[PDB]
Amino acid sequence: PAFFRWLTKKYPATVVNANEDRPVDCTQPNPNFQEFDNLYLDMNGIIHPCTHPEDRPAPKNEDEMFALIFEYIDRIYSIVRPRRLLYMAIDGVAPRAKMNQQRSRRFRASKEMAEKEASIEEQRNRLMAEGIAVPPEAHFDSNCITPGTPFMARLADALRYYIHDRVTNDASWANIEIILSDANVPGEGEHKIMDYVRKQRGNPAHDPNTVHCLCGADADLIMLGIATHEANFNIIREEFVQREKNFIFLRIPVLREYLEKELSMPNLPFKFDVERALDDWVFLCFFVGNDFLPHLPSLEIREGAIDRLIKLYKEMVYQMKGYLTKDGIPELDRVEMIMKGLGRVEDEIFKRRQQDDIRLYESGWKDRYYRAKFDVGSDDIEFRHRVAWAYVEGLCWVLRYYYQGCASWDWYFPYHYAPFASDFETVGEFQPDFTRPTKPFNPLEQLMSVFPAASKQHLPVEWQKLMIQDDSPIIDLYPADFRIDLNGKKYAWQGVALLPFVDETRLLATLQSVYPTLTAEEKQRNTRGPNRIFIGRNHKSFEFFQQVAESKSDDLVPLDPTLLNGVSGKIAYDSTATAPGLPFVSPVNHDECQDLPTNCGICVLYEDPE
Amino acid sequence: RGKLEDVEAEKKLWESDDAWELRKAFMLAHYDDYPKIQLQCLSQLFINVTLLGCEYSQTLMQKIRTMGAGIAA
Repeated sequence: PAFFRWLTKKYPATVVNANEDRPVDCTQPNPNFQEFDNLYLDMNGIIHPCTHPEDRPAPKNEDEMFALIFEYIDRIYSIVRPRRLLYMAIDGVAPRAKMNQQRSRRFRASKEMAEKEASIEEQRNRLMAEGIAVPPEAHFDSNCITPGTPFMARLADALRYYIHDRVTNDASWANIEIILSDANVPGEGEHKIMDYVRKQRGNPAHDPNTVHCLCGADADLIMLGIATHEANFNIIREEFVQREKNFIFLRIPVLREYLEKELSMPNLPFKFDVERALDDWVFLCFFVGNDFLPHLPSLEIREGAIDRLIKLYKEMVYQMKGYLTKDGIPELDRVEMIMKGLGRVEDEIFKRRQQDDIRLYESGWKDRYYRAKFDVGSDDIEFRHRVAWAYVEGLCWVLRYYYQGCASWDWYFPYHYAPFASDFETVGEFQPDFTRPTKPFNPLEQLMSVFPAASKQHLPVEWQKLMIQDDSPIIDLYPADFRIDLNGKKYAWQGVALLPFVDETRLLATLQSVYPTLTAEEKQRNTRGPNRIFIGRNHKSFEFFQQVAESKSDDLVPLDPTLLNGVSGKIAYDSTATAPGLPFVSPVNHDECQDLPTNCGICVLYEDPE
Repeated sequence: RGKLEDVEAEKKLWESDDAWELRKAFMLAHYDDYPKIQLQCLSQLFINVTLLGCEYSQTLMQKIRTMGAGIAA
């Protein structure tokens, strides 16, 4: 909770406890500090706990897991009581930048699942030689929580039944809209949510006072909330340390006021824009840490790296006469200005970090590091600039991801270690170039570039062969084991996984010979799919949807935002939707998931406003 | 075209200069024995084992030991 414990301690008022009912009637006024209009769920954060909880005993079968997810959504919903919109965002295929970090995670997990059972087998055999009896394939692979797998496809169907059941049977759902963004819609859940808010904000019908609440534990969600620029934005998450399950709201509006005082500067050379200084603060946070680059060795959140950048940033400001970023594009001469400044103090940070192999704290540290981690030395500083320039390109990509939507589905940082701030000289001459057109991978291709061979069940049978047999021309992409560099850090999960980068071109080349063996179901999982929006029979836009649903036509119809509190977009007929008035048989075999005798919810395809 | 220019086009800009020479020499030692894509695979397999420390099948290790033998001469 590195970033949170920092934020919570520094700005304690941004945290407010949730009141919760411990038979709940959600139509009643919300007992929390305010009422909420929109609830966004980053689904991946609910699925992982509900399918392989590491603290409880795991659920028996998939039906029990789907029921828990239903129960958990019900729980968040009854707390937040969104009066307008409920948005459920599942991870689709991610940009390349994320895929390398997703690959590292699935490869690492399969290693642990194997080390789990190697120790289980070690305990058993230890007991059997001591003199204690012991008890005697049907395990859950957390990697199956990835776009393209059978499981993800089955979760999407359970969520459809869920949405119809609650919108028909739950009285509080009677007048809300529900959007579902499943794993065939490319993009991480959080960025789908980010983009939904952004495209709404950009339409005149949008209610600028909608009360937003986003559910998820990632720290990025704090910056997402700032970058939406939405007035009343909030996060709900579980308490970090608690005796029972307790939820708290992070109140972005409160953080704004705190940051508004933190980031005020006297004698500014160009007009003070509070909205634009927050944007620079967001960029500075991603500088210290983000999903797509390794963290510079001189910036650790526990060492007050954010406080340090602010002081450094405030200093820059009285020098180049403008803000650090404009609309998501960092000014690279100003980046270099902060990097030269952080570089003058890198040596002190290491020596200060020392009082607590590679010797960052004693002289000559930079050259050992570039020899140790990259195997280059002193002579080659063209290389040091090459990683540094590759690194700033990354930061451009990140800030652009949040503020304007993905800039490149193909870009990635091609190194296992980060440079030092002193290497970012000359970075000002770099000009980022994200104009090459890129499209996301197909789900199965990303499986191939993100799975280890241990998770080959989830692939078409002819594709599994490509992951394991020695004659396979991509067998090199699926090592049985790999070494993890601890990198000074304590635990193996803080270290670097030394896995080969995927040869995108050679992968797609190999897959050409096996693409025609896909089944219909496999071809289906491998298709870019749409978003869906649901309303109940009482919703004031129900008849509107019903016309579009009955048209059986594929033209995208612009919504009447008057019937939706300003939600804009386009909808169209969903041939797979279950119509109002028909039964909806439950795909989840559980006491809590009864068949629906008559579905009263209508489901159409949804498209964010262009 | 040529065998030297073919191998040189396999370099990736992020590849260290020392790490490229090891890949270059493996591709050059076996160029005339495997089609383009298989050399790529085998060459990457070689430097994944010697440089990154990855482990592969019992069988592939004995193949990459043999192929890799001597490519620090």
